[PDB]
Amino acid sequence: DTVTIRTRKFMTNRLLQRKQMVIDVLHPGKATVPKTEIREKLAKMYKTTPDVIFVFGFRTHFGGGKTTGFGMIYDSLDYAKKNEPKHRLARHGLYEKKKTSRKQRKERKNRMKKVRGTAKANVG
Amino acid sequence: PVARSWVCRKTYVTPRRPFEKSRLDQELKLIGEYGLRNKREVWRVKFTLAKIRKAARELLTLDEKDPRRLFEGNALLRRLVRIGVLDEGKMKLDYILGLKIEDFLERRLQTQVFKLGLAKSIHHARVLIRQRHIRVRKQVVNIPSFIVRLDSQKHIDFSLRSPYGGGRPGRVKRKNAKKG
Amino acid sequence: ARGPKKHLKRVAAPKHWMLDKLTGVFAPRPSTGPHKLRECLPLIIFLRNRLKYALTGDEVKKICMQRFIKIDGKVRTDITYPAGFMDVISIDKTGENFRLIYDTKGRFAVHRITPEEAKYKLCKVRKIFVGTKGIPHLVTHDARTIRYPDPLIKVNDTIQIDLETGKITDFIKFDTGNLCMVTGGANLGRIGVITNRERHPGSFDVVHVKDANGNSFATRLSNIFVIGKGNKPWISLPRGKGIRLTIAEERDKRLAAKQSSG
RNA sequence: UACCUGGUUGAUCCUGCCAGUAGCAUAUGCUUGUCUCAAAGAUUAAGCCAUGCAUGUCUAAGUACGCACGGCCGGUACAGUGAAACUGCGAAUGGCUCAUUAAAUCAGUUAUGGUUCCUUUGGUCGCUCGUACUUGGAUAACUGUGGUAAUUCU
RNA sequence: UGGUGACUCUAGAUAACCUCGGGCCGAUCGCACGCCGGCGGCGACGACCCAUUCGAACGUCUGCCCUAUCAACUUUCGAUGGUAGUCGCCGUGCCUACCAUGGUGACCACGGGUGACGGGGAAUCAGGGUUCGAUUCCGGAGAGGGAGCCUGAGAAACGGCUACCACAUCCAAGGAAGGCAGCAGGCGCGCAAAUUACCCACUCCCGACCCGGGGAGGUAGUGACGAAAAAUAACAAUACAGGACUCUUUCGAGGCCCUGUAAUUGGAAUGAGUCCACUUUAAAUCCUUUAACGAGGAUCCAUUGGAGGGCAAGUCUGGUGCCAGCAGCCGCGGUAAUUCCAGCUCCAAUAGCGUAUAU
RNA sequence: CUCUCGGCCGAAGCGUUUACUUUGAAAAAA
Repeated sequence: DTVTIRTRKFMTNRLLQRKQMVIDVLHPGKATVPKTEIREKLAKMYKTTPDVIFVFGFRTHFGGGKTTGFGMIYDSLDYAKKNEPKHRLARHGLYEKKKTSRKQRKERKNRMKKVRGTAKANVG
Repeated sequence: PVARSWVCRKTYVTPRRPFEKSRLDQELKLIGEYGLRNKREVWRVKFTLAKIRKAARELLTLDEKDPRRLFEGNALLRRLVRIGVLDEGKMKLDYILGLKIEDFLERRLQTQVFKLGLAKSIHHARVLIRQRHIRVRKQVVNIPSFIVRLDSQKHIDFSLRSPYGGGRPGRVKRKNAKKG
Repeated sequence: ARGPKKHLKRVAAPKHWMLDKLTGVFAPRPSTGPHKLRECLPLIIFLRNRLKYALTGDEVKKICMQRFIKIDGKVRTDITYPAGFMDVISIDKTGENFRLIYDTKGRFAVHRITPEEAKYKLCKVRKIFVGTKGIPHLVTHDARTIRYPDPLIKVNDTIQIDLETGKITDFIKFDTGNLCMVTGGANLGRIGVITNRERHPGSFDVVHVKDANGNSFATRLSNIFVIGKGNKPWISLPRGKGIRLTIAEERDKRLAAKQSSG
């Protein structure tokens, strides 16, 4: 394996029930490493499953030697679902956001503003 | 209101007299000797040296035991020594006024790449740096105007991924080898 | 403007928060509370910018709403709650106590204290007055009101408050020769022994203070916070003991530390 | 970089201005490969505006007999989720613009011992010598009847 | 009782008042469960009052552009002060009634003008200055123009109301409804300025609130305002030229150096571009990172101004002939025009350069 | 001198005043 994972900064955040760290990925001849295999490498590195690992913000340095990102390893998947941002859970398939747009919601709200009572639910 | 910063600064100054034969000749000599793209590179290095001289002059008007003179002169001299423009022996603010533009021009990455034998000419040095063939320590540097520090001078190598420094022949060589 | 303001621009925020300029347009406007807006550190800045326990304001809220953060012995869920000088921040989940104490640069240091020290705090009494049929009352810089204080306690003294019960357990008078910190002005965060108090009736009294290294400065009386009787503090001090090195000595110390490594 | 040059005369030395010279800021013209920042209906018209959006809000903890979903068929009032509506809070912040405005605004400096202050925080809250194991009437939501061409009308 | 430099302060005592438009002294909600009818733990919410915080308001001292073709102004239409009150949150001609006759001014009052919001600041600048500051931070003001209010702690609020003035929408003609100097967008104006886009992920704000909302804000789109970095080639051989104490002249000591019309010859090297997978990010884009293709007129083509002087660069060729034009200024043009119109060449800056205007 | 002098410590004074000069406070950020 020619791709290396190191964790410079690291702290056990007991307040948010996780460990948080900065991840260096050495990949001299490859593209920026996909988040999933960084997650499995971190899972081997910290003896846990890759479903409680959330990596993000990976920037590859000019030249191509290495990529630096941030990573969280939660105590359980339940703490991960409780504390993680909804988009980072959606990247794992654990969350789905509203399929409506801001425009549709705003105009529906302003339309409901024109009716009084139970008829508000009978709008749109 | 925006979360943006508008701190920006012009890095050169245009000469007062546009068509002056002596200045045109001096600038063209610098351009040709150091492989510069245009007159703005000369004017940029001139502006850098001018600001350094202005700071040194303003420090030389303070008392020799002035805390600010001591602190900021020491910092300025340390900065000039760090990039090799000043020698460690001349750690006085009076020696700043004796510095030339060529002193700063030697410390460009292009000049050092040419002078360390990595390139056949200063123009070859510039095109080598612009084509991601050169690295300082482990960082592939791509900017010809990169001012080499004193302790970065011995770490200018030929890039571990360039065809000249570690393999993977280039587009042309691979295509020609495929052809025959 | 009509009525009160509710926002704080990031660049109009106090500089000792050490907020950068590109994160956003706004700074967390401190809530009203014990300490003034410019003399406080909001809980979000402490838990996110200083301790790095959170990356965003959402995570600061997530921490605070689990009731993990105590300020002066009480759980606070307001992430912009104004925590100020001498305030004790307890995080029992991680088992760490801090006391908000100024640096020699005028910034609130991350100063960790023992759980025994986290039981009390020093408070500079702001005023003494009689009310409620002869009952004496005392008001501190922390804005806590204490009934029946010791008759010897006067304005500008320092009392020790047991956070569990919130009553005075000891006090230092404002006397020449007592250790004090500076809580405002150019000398903010400096610790030294009070040398003399020049009184200006109808104006601001000036207090002269001498460092432990022999450096003498002066502040207004409103900026003086008596710390200990004599030259012995009643609280733990940060790594810098209130001695403000000049920039030359800071440079020398940094260079010596750097050259000792490698 | 503490800098000048051309032009009055047949020629000269001046006064002296015109012109040149460099930046800066708007507009405009020609041209424009890469990449990072980044201003942008101020100037004339604080002129006029189609349309859409820009301020809403619920916790274990004010009021749930909307079957709208939903159970454990009961001296079991109220399981729970919960539209609506009442109540509370916000809407006086933010954003925009520079018309007004010449000790006015504003800046530094002081004062409020001449005032008000939601909220936050701390204190006070059996300190009053004179159906309570909980008092009264309404009104929303909801049901039902309607008016006007027309409204977030009622 | 305590405090202040200073109270007609704070606290105390007495005699009473104690507002129907009447003030405090809890008829509230959740969780956990208990204890030989009683006693309870942890909270949520609410109400005086006093501090505190956030302020607001009103005063102090000093500081503001041009103007004398503005030299006197104000004076119970309160002007300056006094006394008493009214009103106001409070000090006060804030207003009222009596009383006095004051108050400001060449140290520039008063009046007028301002293509005048003030400041932090910006441009330029040897020293000194000059000009600018509508503009993201602070303070003020306004919401078409005035005026008046309701609610509220806080508004004389305008994404609140009431009226008038101007403009204007629907109408079944009876009535009803308006306020983009918010974000986009349109018209108009002009020399002069962008999308009717995406999102609350960030920064923060608001709410009963860990959960909702935010055209604040963030993200993209347009963008040569402006600023930073930085390609448009590099190298070698060949023929040629030049020097190199080359012999006090002709390739018999002239290739361990250097230059160029070289549409000469060669290989190398590349990213502009296209495209793939990551990465980025709410989601994307961009940058970075792989990979694939991608350069020899490397036609993958650099322009904008100029060539008399000032002022860098041709009295070269053709045309025109005081015409057309150039020319900031001096001047050029009337048949050899170094100045016009063109070709060639050159040179100034260069992804930028010219012009107008203000400074 | 210091109308408090006590067997090294403090109630020890803009001592007509101002301008000036040198301090020291206090004075947003950008």
